[PDB]
Amino acid sequence: MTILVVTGTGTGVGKTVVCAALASAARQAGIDVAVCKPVQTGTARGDDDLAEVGRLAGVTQLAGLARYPQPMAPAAAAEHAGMALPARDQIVRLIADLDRPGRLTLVEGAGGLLVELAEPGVTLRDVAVDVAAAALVVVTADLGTLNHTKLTLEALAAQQVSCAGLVIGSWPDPPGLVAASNRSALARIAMVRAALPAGAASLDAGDFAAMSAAAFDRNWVAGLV
Amino acid sequence: FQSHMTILVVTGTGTGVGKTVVCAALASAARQAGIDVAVCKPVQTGTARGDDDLAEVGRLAGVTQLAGLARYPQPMAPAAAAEHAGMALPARDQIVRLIADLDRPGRLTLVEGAGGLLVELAEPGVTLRDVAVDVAAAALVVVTADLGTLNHTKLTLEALAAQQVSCAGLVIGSWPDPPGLVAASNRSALARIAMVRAALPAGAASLDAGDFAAMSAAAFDRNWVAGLVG
Repeated sequence: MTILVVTGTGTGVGKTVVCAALASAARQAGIDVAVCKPVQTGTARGDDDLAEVGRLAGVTQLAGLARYPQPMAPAAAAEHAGMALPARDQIVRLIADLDRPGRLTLVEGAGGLLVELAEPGVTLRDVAVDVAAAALVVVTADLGTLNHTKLTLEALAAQQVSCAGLVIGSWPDPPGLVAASNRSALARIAMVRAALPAGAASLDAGDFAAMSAAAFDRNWVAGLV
Repeated sequence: FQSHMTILVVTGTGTGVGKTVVCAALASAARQAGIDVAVCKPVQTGTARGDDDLAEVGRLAGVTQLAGLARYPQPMAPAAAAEHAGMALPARDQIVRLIADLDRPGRLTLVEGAGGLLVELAEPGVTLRDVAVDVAAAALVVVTADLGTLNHTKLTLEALAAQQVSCAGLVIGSWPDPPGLVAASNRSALARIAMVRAALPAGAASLDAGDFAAMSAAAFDRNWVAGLVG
């Protein structure tokens, strides 16, 4: 199976744009791509990560199971809604069914590696275990990232889910002393697959695809599948 | 009677969750309960930008027993700040010695970290978690009520448990008035994974010596504070 979960060390690290960027680089390397966002939150304020991926990367196989108005973690959103999260089997089977030869399937999380994604108490980490996915970790270059990154890497190793690398979701211009130091330090604890230029989220599709093709190592991307 | 001190390491789930004001608030509450409090800060970065958590704690809580060790000018991770200055990180032993020298019967010693549990504090790869194991400390974790808090807190709690460092509980470092939906929901969720010791009023850091003292006494359960040292 060729499945990556995509998970972020915090809110607003640029998780969705990383999914779009990897999706774009993979499509340009001639690889078929599906993206799954089992649970979407914050729809009241207009959130729809699957649409963002479609627009930015041209991905057409875009799968989801539930959408909640509240900008809360899934469990909290569902609780406020009075409506349970999806079942564990729903998520795992959805993903397993997307999986095809020559196809890269990306699973975008909601709320972090360790929060409940499905009933009862099932996390993105658990889903990763069930479908033998490695995890691509989206990080900032800001103060605090080394701690969050190490914490996440420990949590992944705790259940023997492979780390497929880090992506810095937003690389500042100009970087600065902290970002520059963090990027070297991040590279000492794991492979940095890409650092997406700040503001990439605003690009048109064509500019986005050019950025994405440049951001990732093409041998790495092709090797995934 | 406890013939040695109680040690708590005070760690945050991320940057700027209010660890220092929490140390001061606990210190102030414990002092008002008749407990002698020391506060220790093994590694202080950002000194060239005026950062001094020990000085801040003394200001806020009137704590006199303030123990420092390494100070680095640049406001970055210890390892980077030390390298920038052509300085070394301290050794594990130096940190453990700084703490152990504070031992008095029935003292409460608060060991304030530098920027998250797994931040490297000593070479090679020695963290606040390691120090906590060395001195048999429990860990008090400082959290936000903001979106992202549940993952951060769970990551921190898991890492504590991995090396058998007990969680002394959670402190919400800044609690808004009034709480929005998200903050209120997050507080309920946080209380389900661990004991929430306090939620300090937003703006606590700017309170008077007198007002901060009153805030601190009201913020913690007096039974919990009183039980910390036997």
